[PDB]
Amino acid sequence: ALGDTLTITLGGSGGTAKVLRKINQDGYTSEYYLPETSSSFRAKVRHTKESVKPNQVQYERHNVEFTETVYASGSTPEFVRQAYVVIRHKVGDVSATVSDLGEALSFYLNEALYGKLIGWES
Amino acid sequence: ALGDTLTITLGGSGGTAKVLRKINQDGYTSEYYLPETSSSFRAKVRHTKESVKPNQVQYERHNVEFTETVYASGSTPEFVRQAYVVIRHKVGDVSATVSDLGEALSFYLNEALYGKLIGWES
Amino acid sequence: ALGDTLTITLGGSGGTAKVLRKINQDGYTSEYYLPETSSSFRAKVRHTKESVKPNQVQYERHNVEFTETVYASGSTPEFVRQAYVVIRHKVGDVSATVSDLGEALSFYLNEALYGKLIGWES
Amino acid sequence: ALGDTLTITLGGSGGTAKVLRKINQDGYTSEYYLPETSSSFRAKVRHTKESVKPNQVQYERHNVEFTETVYASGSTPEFVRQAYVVIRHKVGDVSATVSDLGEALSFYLNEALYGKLIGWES
Amino acid sequence: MARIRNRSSIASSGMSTFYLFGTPIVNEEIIVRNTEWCSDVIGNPGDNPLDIHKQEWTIKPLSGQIIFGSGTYRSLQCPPEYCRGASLSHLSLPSQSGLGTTALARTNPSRPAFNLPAFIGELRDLPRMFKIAGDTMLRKGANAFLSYQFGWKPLISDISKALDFSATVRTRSDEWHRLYSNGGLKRRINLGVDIEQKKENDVVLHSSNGFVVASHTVITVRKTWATVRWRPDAGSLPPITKSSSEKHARALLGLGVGGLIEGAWQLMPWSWMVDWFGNVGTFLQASNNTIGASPGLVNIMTTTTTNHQFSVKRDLSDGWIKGGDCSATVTSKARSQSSGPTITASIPNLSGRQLSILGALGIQRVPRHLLR
Ligand SMILES: [Ca+2]
Ligand SMILES: [Ca+2]
Repeated sequence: ALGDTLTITLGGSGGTAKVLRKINQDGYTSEYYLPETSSSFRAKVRHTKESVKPNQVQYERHNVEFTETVYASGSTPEFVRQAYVVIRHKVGDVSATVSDLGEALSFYLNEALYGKLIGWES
Repeated sequence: ALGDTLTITLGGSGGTAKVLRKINQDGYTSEYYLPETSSSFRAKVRHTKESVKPNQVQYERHNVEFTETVYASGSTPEFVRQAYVVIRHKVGDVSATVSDLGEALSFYLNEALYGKLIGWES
Repeated sequence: ALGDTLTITLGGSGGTAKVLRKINQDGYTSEYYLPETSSSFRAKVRHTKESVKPNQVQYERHNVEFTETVYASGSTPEFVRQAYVVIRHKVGDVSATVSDLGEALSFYLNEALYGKLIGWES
Repeated sequence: ALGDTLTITLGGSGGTAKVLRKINQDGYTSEYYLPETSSSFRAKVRHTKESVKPNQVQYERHNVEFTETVYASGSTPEFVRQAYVVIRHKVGDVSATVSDLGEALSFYLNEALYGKLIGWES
Repeated sequence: MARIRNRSSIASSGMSTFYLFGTPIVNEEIIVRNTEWCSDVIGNPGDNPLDIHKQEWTIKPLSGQIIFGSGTYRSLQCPPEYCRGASLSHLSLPSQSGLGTTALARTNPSRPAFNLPAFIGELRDLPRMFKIAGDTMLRKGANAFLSYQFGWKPLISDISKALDFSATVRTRSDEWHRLYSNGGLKRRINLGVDIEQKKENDVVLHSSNGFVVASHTVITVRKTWATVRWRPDAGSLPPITKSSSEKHARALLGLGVGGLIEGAWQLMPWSWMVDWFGNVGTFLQASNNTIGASPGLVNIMTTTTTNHQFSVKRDLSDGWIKGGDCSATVTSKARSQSSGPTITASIPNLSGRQLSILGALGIQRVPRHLLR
């Protein structure tokens, strides 16, 4: 699963296509990396389940992160750009409506909404 | 290794095939997972050595484990099912005879035996 | 120099021939090695010059050495058979005379006389 | 890797060619030797670094020498004639200019200048 | 040079005789001929392909005898004649494809590196800072820079930290230069194991002095792995200056403030420090805390073995015939070479504590114009 490389098209559909390489794997976690002359691309996948409690609900959290960092130039130091998403639900929940909610969240976010969001427009 | 997917055919060779997917691998330890609407299927394989004793023969161990969980419904709480095998034999002894043992056992067990065995018979 | 390969013919003319080759050289010394199932061969060549003293003639010594080791088998432990000859003469003397003396030594020693020396008679 | 033999032409390009033979090789050092009736010829080549002085840029030093030993005859004891050259420059210098220096020294030395030098004329 | 070599060993031999009229009419001989032949290349320092074909036997000889009128026949301690052919081969297995590309892709050691601090740009300028500060303080006493909470002790602390950083970078450079040797960095991967078993029936084991039939079973095993060596590209290495001046500088610093007040300070090795700091600064800024690398050739080794074991079937043999169990083994090995498209990788040089030594050196709180 997850192949030996993770494809990413920065800029949405129709953008420049990069291909990160599988570089590490442990305990349901895996990570992809690729070096570039002025920057680098980082992508990791993690899973986790919380411990059992006497009288509570057992939940599971997924996480996916993309990270992008550019090397220093002149006096300007290095800086990194990243964005990650998580999903949380009970152990035995129905998968399909969870997928529906995920589709909702993905569809809501678009380039226009990102532009509005970065402008601190609450 | 043997692959990334394992087939479980409930009811023997009757049918009802299930295909788990590889999720992890840590030091000769492998486990596969598959979620379902009302159940979860998980398998595990392990190999190991006993503690070294100054003047006793060393022993091989193989473990193959099947488990199943049924999600709580109505007032019925969580509960599990599983069935697993263990094989033990010395280091370096003839593999084919050890294969014949164990597979003799596997041939012995069949539906009628489980029907009798579950009835606390001995 | 002496060539990369050294040939030894056990049994003299018309005998069994073995071949050696360079392995290392240092300090005017060179030696060779050959492996064999039940034994092995060593060839060494060395040169040396005696230390300088105020008032007496200085000398210089040349040495060559053959030896074979028979790997221990069963009760019989390891053992060796070796033979070496050395030539000592002053720094400035004529070469032809030393060569003649060496040729005399070589011609004197033959198979029957080797047997007689193994006979212990002086 | 100069070759198994080295040629010494006494008296410049005139003639009287002597051929030296390789003897010893160790630690970036080489030396050649040839005996004769009344004299012996020998050459040596060496390479090394200096001992660093804590405010000093590293150098490398190159030298080669010729030696001539004349055996004692009559009442006159033995003596020796030698003549050698050395070159010194920093580590990692341009080889072109360092080499260029040295051919000037070779061109300067000749019959007449050697005649002057042997006369204690500064 | 490529050579082909053939070699053999005797596995077993035995005797079988037939009597008639009280005479040994036929007393033919039987031989088992352990065989192997190899190919290899010598005289070239570079790694070369090689392969091996190898076979052995293991036989338990027959026994017994039978008697007739004035004649008999016997095969006591006689290995079966079936071994005279000894032709065996490995079982078919799934084919591998593109192993070299996958090995090259998975094996790449490039990974992100520690971020370069800002003062690395000013790294080249440290020596004159210290020299000018010490000179001005000596000329006008210690009262200088009391407005900045600065003095002799902070200066010595900062220079000591700089020497520590210099030695650490020196040792790391020494290690990199050692690594360039001995073929570079080597890595290994595993490419799976294939196991297969089959059954065979009705193998005739002997065709004289009666007949013998035996069962047959076969086992097949295959392994596959690959290795590559990653070596730094020539010229990308860091400076490799040796260092004994730092020992002297540390010795001077031990004299204390009183010593430096005396003529001791004029003994500092300013020129070496300037040269090496400039070299290391220009190198670090040239690269990004990384050394480049390129891959050598990619090799794959695939050993294959099989076992051929038999059990005597007694239902098609003369009653006097006893035993005859035997087994055989066939092994092959191979070494082959491949190469792929050009690739370059980056490996971190120094991390964390290496670069954090002098990130807060105290002299930075003085304005530059006083020094500059
Ligand atoms: Ca002349
Ligand atoms: Ca020139």
